[PDB]
Amino acid sequence: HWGYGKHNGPEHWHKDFPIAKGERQSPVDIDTHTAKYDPSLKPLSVSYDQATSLRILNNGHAFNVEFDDSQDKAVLKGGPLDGTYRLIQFHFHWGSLDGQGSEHTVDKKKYAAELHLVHWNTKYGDFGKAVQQPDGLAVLGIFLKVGSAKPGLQKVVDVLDSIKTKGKSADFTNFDPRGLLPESLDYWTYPGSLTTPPLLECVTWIVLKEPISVSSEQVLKFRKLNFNGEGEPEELMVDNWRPAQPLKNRQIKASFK
Repeated sequence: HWGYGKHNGPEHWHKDFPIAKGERQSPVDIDTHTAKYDPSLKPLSVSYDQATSLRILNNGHAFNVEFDDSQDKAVLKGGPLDGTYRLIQFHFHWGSLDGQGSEHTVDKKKYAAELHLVHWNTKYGDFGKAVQQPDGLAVLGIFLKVGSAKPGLQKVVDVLDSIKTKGKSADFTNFDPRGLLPESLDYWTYPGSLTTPPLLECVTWIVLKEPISVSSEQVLKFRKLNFNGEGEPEELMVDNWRPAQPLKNRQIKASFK
């Protein structure tokens, strides 16, 4: 099955998921000189005060922080979006070294990691229905650079030792995702896809301009996770990013001048 190695990584995914070669794949390189300012775009509304995290999971690719999405508790609206999108999970992509790890790039610059906050359009009732629609998901993408520690990340880092290997989960209640956001909500937006199989072309991407800072020690803990299951040969969970895909017939729009 799919992964990030030489024999199962991104260049192979098209054989089981032919949309990998589709017209609206993600991630992409954001060329800052050609993204146009769109004064028609709104400020993004991120309303995470009532978010209810439940659990953290090592799914063998990354780890997922899961939320209760059975009510409008943690929602994204505004920006480029019509209607209301409910938070279901967040996860990260990261590198073996600080010079790689992000999925999106900015003028070909790779960040050390990228955080994806995944939200589904409430008009489709559930996540599984949403991913079948071109406007089903909104993903907030946030770059990570290595510098100062991010205090709001430490609770996640703390728990990783308990979910080392594929299939392990742990209770992860009362975690506040607001502590993962940068100061500014300036963004770029474009239509794309999930960045892991099944690569469905159901996402409005909202990529924040301002990265967050995390410490080297925080990142290093991500790189101690394992892609393998318990008692199998150790293969460090690093370099779990898909490279940039062709932009094709798309425009990237900027919320800011």
